[PDB]
Amino acid sequence: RDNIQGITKPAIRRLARRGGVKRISGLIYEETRGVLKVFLENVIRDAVTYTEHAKRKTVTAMDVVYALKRQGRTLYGFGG
Amino acid sequence: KVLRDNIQGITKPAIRRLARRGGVKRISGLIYEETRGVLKVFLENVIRDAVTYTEHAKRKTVTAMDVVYALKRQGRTLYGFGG
Amino acid sequence: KPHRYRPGTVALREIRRYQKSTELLIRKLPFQRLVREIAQDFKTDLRFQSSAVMALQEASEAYLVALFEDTNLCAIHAKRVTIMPKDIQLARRIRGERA
Amino acid sequence: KPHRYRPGTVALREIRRYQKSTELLIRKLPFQRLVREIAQDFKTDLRFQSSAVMALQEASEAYLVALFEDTNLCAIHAKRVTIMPKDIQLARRIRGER
Amino acid sequence: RRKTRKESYAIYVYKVLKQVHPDTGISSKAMSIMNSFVNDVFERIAGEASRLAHYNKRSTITSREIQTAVRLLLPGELAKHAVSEGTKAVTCYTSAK
Amino acid sequence: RRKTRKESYAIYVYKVLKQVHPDTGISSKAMSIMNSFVNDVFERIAGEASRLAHYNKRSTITSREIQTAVRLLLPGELAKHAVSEGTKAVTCYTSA
Amino acid sequence: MQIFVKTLTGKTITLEVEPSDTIENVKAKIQDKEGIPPDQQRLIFAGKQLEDGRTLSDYNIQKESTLHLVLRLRGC
Amino acid sequence: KTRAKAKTRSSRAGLQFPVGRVHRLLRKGNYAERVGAGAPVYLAAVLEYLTAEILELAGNAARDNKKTRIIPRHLQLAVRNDEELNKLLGRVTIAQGGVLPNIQSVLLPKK
Amino acid sequence: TRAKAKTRSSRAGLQFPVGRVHRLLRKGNYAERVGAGAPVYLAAVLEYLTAEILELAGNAARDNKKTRIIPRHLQLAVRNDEELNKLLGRVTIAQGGVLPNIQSVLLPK
DNA sequence: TCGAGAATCCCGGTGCCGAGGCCGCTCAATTGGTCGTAGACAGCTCTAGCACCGCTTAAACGCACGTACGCGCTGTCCCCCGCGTTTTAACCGCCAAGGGGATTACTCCCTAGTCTCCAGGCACGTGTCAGATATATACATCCGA
DNA sequence: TCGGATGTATATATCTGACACGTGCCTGGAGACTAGGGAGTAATCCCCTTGGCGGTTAAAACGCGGGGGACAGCGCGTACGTGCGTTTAAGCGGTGCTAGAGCTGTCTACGACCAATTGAGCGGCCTCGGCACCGGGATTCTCGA
Repeated sequence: RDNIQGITKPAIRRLARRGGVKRISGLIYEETRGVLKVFLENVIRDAVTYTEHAKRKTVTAMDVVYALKRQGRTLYGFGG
Repeated sequence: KVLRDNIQGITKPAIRRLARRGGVKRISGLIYEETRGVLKVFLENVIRDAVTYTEHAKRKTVTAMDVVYALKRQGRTLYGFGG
Repeated sequence: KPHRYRPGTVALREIRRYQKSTELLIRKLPFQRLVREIAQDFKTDLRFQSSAVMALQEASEAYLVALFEDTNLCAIHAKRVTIMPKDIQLARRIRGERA
Repeated sequence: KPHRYRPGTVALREIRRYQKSTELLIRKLPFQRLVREIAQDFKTDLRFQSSAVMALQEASEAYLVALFEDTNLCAIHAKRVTIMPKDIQLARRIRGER
Repeated sequence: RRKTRKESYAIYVYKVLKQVHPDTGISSKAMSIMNSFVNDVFERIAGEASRLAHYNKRSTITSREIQTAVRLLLPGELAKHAVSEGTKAVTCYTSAK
Repeated sequence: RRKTRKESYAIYVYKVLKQVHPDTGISSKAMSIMNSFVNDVFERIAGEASRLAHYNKRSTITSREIQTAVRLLLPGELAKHAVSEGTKAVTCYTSA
Repeated sequence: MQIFVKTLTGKTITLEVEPSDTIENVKAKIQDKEGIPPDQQRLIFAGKQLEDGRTLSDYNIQKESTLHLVLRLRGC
Repeated sequence: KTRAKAKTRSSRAGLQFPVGRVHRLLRKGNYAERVGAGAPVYLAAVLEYLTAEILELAGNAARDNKKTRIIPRHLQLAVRNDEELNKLLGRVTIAQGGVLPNIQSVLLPKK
Repeated sequence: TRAKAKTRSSRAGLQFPVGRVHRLLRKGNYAERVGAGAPVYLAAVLEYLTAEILELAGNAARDNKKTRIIPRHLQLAVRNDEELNKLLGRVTIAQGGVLPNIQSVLLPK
């Protein structure tokens, strides 16, 4: 299950272009994939811990907001 | 008594010693003024918070607890002076 | 002769076009699959609400955009125009994220 | 004829010596005068406890040392050995300050 | 069909909007964002006031704690205007009865 | 004319130190640092547990809240060892 | 010295001031001449808001300069 | 023994935000043992002022773009273009916002 | 008649005061009611953390052939361990100092 | 310097769904009254923060000289960029099945509150040794020839 | 490539100020009992998540020519490091003084608590206008000459 490869190169190019980059080297993609993997790992671990404490089986939208707020990355507009 | 022109008390060798502890090797001739500005801004913020903390309690002497609380408010907490 | 643009024009056109709009940039289904695969390691047989996946996507895209902006600044400081992995590493080191 | 070291040796000696010790570097009385002068603008006729001044000095010194470390990294990144004000500006911009 | 009641600041935000801009609407996402903003600010101010009251070994939260928390949290011009508005509102409430 | 009583954590820290290293002393400023550290960690854990209890529409904090707050705050290995210590202590206290 | 103020009602009011005048003084003047209480009116000059704690001289209002008057509901 | 007609606490203070709801939330939020009779008024006034400022800026931005409704893009544009409001919401991401349209000067084409 | 008193800390087999922790939890305005098991858990966790840090600092002190612990030893113990450094990433210790590292580029040829 | 193509924006007609407003009703904010204690005010006592004066000596300052590095310029080589053609899977619409989230009622037991008793932790006083200084010496390291 | 000169680590004596420990005691923690509501448990409803099938079309993957950017090498001169003689003010050690922080009493005004009740706010329905979409033409750019 190598689903990390689903983040195609043109998507990363679009993200960089919105960021304001004009020229991109050929080795940025692996670094970007690693960074995204680490970030998702941390956030999802916190959300799953909240869900486990709540004694449920489906993670809701609220505990994702709580996990994001814990790391000082508050999010607006999703029922906070 | 009113004080004036005390920012220059931070001499060039003192900044050089701080940089040497920081691991630097060669220093350009324009670093000192920029460092003087940065330190002034930092102290201005911290003292601003501390004076408000002191004023809420109807006191007239700034205490170390006020400084500790002001530092903690900005996410740079300090150990070794109580609280 | 076929009409070609000099290398660089389409890049600026894309910059303007993509920082004018406010849509998402990653396809939904691959991201959902990645989220499920990552979350599988922590607890088996889980379920997700769609809004949770949407929130995760929004947060991830915002983080990546900010990181790329900082990387571009780092690249420009060194008298270059192309971003490189060392710029990302330096930005993450200064930000205090990487140990 | 007098014995002279090449430019660079004493810098490393100072680096080692000041990374081995822990005492403060900025003198006391100038710092106290600076603190009083800065605080004068918020409320006149104020008095200070000595421990407050000591804590302020400790925090300021730690902040300056960390900033200089980051500045050295920025200067090294661009194939250079001498630090320059633009390095400080870039470090402060990246850190998230205005 | 039984449905639980949920509370929100929607109607008050709409009242303020119709007070400031006579001819302008608002969408649902903007309303959610404003609700989150109001809740976040409320939580921050209340927490700071509680901490400040605890520091001075007192057991009551009054308008003075709110004033000092506002002065501690907001930047300059916002703090000045907010302090003025709060003092005016408190005086108006006290005078009337 | 005696002063008021100031609480502290010095006695228990000294006992733990004598338990780990039987022949090592400690100076005053290190004790102050340790006191501040203990107080700060206590405050963090208690606040996290309070917020966690508030989220779930509950009106009491039990050992489960403390365990989950410890899991959230501390990194991996420290979290595992602290969880083991806490559950062992609670079981021993209940048994007697 | 004379400033034109374009009001929201389509009427322009002429105010006699000095370059060193303060905003509380001009607010007293508009109180005297129209009676609209001071907290209700804001002035816009060159796209910049006029604040009470400053001097007309800081905002650089000169001869035949015009201002825009705006009104916001602020009951009691 | 004729109870007088009710008057909401928000009406006495000339406000719009509900004083009673704020008072109940302060009482039940585990902030302090007892709550004074002046704090909710101050809190409501401050919240009303901040909301009014944000809405004013967002409405100006929306009218600039020949539209009669406010969408999150207008809120983002209003917030990010004011230094004090930007400093207040430093670590907050707002959904469907986007980014401010800037391009580094050196990247621009030569001549 | 009555029986002699035995402290709850003795029952749990700890070195930290359970009763003081319970009182601080009750008076700290954290919740309406406080359970009877939370103080034991909190005391155990705090004791574990204190023991770990003290062991590392004592080892550092014994390295420098000294009998007492000074704040520099605490700084060295904290900064040389990964998880402890992560836990205290935004804390400055008075009289601490720094770690002796020099970038490889600056070294003489 | 000038001119032929592409990409973008302004304008007009049209259709759809969600934003604004209207009823009905149930729960929470008001009004009125009582009672207990939290804190505001006034007085007293003792500490530590401010001011000063003199002397010593370490640190800051100014100056001369030499050299190593920051920077501009030139050349090479190769690796991203723009464009065309083929492949593929994302998205949209529809249809089924059922697990798990969300209420509701009932009952046992866990914690708050009160009283009585006593011992553990804190402030105070005292001794003595761990270590910070001073002195002398052996060794590691740097720059020239 | 060796060898002289300088700075640092090693070993010994010594005397002080902080650390470790013994007492008195008094306030906070422990033992015993009640009562009352918070939470666990069993039962019911139905909503939203998971799964599958077909098409269709836009987006991704592959390949190719080439121009512009990354990087190495070199010359120059200027700013910065090192050392020396001179001048300045920080640091230590006392001496006086008084403003102000901290504690103790007391006494009242303010906030918690409870019963009746009524109007503010929330959920369901619907209806039409503001915005999205498609087609067309004017405009503004780029890149060859």
